[PDB]
Amino acid sequence: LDFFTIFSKGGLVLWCFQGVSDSCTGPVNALIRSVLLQERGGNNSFTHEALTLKYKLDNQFELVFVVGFQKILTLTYVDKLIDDVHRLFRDKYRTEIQQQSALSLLNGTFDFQNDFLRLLREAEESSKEKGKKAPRVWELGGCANKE
Amino acid sequence: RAVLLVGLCDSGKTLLFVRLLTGLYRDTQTSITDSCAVYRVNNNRGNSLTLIDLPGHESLRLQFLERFKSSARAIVFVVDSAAFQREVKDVAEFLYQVLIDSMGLKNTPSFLIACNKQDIAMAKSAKLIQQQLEKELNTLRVTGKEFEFSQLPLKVEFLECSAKGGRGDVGSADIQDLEKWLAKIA
Ligand SMILES: Nc1nc2c(ncn2[C@@H]2O[C@H](COP(=O)(O)OP(=O)(O)OP(=O)(O)O)[C@@H](O)[C@H]2O)c(=O)[nH]1
Ligand SMILES: [Mg+2]
Repeated sequence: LDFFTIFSKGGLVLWCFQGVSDSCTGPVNALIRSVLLQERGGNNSFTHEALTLKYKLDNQFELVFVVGFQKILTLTYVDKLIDDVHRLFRDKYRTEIQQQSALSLLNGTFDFQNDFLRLLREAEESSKEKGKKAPRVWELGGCANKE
Repeated sequence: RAVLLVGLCDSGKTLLFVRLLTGLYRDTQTSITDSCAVYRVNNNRGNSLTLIDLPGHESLRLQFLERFKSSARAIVFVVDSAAFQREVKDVAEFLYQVLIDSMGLKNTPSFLIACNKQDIAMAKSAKLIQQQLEKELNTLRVTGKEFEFSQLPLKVEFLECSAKGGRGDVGSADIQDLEKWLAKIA
């Protein structure tokens, strides 16, 4: 993985580890435009210009998970990793996300870096005229019996 | 009661929403839904208001404005000063309908014009931005006098602000007039 973000429907980024590898100038804005207007529905389609991007929605807590890899071919473990990280987020950070108000989300701090790194290590280790013939005889059969 | 934040895309609405509450810088993305939060003023009275931020995308601006203008007590329109000269028309067109939909209310709320991104030297002055807004809106009304906010029967103010402030967010936050205006209208 070379890019990964977890931001809410309110336009606030909760956690990311992009680093010097990638800069989130406008990689997710185009995806947002495609979701809002195009309504892609193409199973994680729409690579923007240089790297493939995939997304996952969470209507229960109004959240979206975005993962960006290079345009080079990548294995299918990315979707499994996304599902696992989403389930871990829902299991652990349920207290903040269940609250509708954004004040609790602002106040809370999430130290998800180590757990996500462990999940990434596990994923990388896994990656490494009907003619009717007949005869000249007749049939023979008997009958049943009853009371 | 309620204060509604409006503006175009990448206008800093989320940053203004978060800085006035937490004061710590947070990475932000495009707003596609609404966000409402309760904020208590720093004065002795400690009045509690609700700040509501709506998406800046054109595809969802009206659908939420026409629904959230029923309980709005004040409105803050954020205008990007750094990139104003290349998008004069769009912000003026948005404000043209904003003014009509606000005047359609029973009670006229207060209006703030926050010229954001004032840290950059490219940012224009608030007075010049107001003059340009009047000049553009006079032509917008045509397409007997030039438009004047004094003639407009609203409590409109023009101020300068910046959320990130470029190099100004390392030690503090350059937001001083907004809180004073909120206290004055509180
Ligand atoms: N230096 C500086 N940059 C700002 C300021 N306000 C907004 N920005 C720019 O805005 C970018 C982030 O987008 P936001 O400010 O959150 O705009 P937004 O909330 O997405 O606005 P919407 O698209 O309507 O949701 C940053 O990369 C900044 O470059 C400011 O006051 N100072
Ligand atoms: Mg926003």
